[PDB]
Amino acid sequence: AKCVSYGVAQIKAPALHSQGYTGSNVKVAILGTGIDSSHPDLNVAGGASFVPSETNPFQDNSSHGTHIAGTVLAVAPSASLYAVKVLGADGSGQASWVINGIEWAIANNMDVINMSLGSPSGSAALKAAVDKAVASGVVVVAAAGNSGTSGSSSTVTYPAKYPSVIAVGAVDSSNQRAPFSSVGPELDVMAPGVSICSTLPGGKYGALSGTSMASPHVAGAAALILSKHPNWTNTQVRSSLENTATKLGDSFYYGKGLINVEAAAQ
Amino acid sequence: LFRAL
Ligand code: NA
Ligand code: NA
Repeated sequence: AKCVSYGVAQIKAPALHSQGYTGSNVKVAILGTGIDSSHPDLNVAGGASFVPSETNPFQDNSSHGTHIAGTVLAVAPSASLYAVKVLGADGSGQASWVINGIEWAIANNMDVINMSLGSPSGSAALKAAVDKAVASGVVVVAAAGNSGTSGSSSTVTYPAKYPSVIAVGAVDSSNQRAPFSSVGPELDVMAPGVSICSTLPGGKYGALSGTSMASPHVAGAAALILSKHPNWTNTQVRSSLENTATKLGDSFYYGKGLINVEAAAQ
Repeated sequence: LFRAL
């Protein structure tokens, strides 16, 4: 990755890189606003758009998909990226579009799905789609939400709120929970999500913040893990990440804590 | 709606 970001080191990805593991032969679907395939540092292997007003998945008129894609590659430089456009330029999309993108990912034999997106409500159909993906062997990772806290209530968004999906909250460089990061018993793990520098459309770079930024660290970590252990099931990859996380505090706020890909891939 | 986080 051409923009330096602390998050890669924080999750202990360089340790895998030094072992020789970079996520080769792992197909990662980036479900979001598209990916700018013209960026010189991003190669996109395939994709599809489900946003009727924005028909090209290989451009990104938001910036977030491009950024996220870059973070997956910063963590897993050999991963194969697929651009699955389910949100428009303003970051919004319809439930059905998301589901369409999930279906696409299952049909095209994705290894990992990253969903840096959320709604305060889901649907039985969305639950069925993610549960089908998990039954099919896909590692399914989602941003936990940017709804902060709500007393004792969970503020984790869908689809992260569904049990079959790995729900990823955001910490800063000091492992403190970001003020925006959603909370609740559905949180699984945390990853860097504050001022993360990555690729932007038009050959640019810059920092963004959000649980959107934390999710691709975990998607990239899953790619690293699968490169070292291509026979592990999605269940085993998930267990590896959760069981070896660095505990940070109360699980309502932090889940199992910060992912440690070095430990997870042992 | 779903939204980018
Ligand atoms: Na390119
Ligand atoms: Na979940």
